[PDB]
Amino acid sequence: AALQSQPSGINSSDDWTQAMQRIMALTTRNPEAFRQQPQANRLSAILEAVVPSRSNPTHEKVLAIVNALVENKAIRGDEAGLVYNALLERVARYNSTNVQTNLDRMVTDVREAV
Amino acid sequence: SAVTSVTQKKFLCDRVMWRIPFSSNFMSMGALTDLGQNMLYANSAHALDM
Repeated sequence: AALQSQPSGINSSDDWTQAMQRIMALTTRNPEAFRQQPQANRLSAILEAVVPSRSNPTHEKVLAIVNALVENKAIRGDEAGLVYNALLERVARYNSTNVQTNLDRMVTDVREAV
Repeated sequence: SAVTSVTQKKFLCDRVMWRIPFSSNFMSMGALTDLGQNMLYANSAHALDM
């Protein structure tokens, strides 16, 4: 569910940790490959690597509950997009500090109930 | 001395409303029908025209 809600690169400042490595020039894909890019690819790998601007992990962590509910057969496989909606308007329209906390208790509990 | 004839046929129905149920097999078998549970997991809006 991290192959369905996490990207493979930068486009919102996700993967900030591995973008800080780039501007330290100690990367294992050669540090001499980062000094050979346009002035637009090093001016967005240094602005997304000094100031984080992370996305909400809610998409990932409601997609890890509903991808562990179809490996139980609790709901059909045609309801894996229709209960994605229903848990993004049940935890979102009644959101609080404690609702967010207890969303992360279904990342490990429901995962291992499989 | 019977004359040539044509046939008229009708029916009446009184004290009973016509009914069309919202089921796939057109018969009840629970108050909450099988097609009333297709917008009972995430709302969907449509126009109805009769």
